Amino acid sequence: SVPQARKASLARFLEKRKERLM
Amino acid sequence: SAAAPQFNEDTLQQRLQALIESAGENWTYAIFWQISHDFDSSTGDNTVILGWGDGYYKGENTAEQEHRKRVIRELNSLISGNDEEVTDTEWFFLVSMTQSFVNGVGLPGESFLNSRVIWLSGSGALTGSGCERAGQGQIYGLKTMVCIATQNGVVELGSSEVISQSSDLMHKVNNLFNF
Repeated sequence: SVPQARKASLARFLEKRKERLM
Repeated sequence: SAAAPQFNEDTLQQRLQALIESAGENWTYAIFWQISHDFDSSTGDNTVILGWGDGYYKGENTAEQEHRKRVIRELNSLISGNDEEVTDTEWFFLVSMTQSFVNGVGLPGESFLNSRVIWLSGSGALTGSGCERAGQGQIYGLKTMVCIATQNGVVELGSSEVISQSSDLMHKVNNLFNF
């Protein structure tokens, strides 16, 4: 479902940001 | 929201990453708009809607910046579930996740309905197009925006660089998103 696909891509988006510190 | 298990599916983000990382030109992001169906409460209606499937963001005021960081923290808290700039292309990518397109409508709906490739190269092309998604992307620094219809949806590509339609990139998208 579209809200799930959103939550998944968003989680991955955040992680990639959280990963530049890390 | 609050507010706004197959092969081809387990393999989607990998294929998006592969498209971007294995490409001749420098692309900023790739989005896959997926086919979904809405059913109307009044009638029997199978309407095709293009929703957010998945994406891969590669990349390359202060008032605006802290608005953006708030949202990211709010989203962070909701999703799970030390601070630097949120760029325009990142923001556009992010906000794209809430967007949808009725079949035939907007750059992706346009692309899917007509099984078409829409290639907008250069700022003039984007703004001159008169489609608001193209105008939005141009506002946020994209100089090139592409929609390629595939069997399950539309692959959107964008870049802050000007890129002419490559025949090689067409083949890439076909290999990765068909079948």
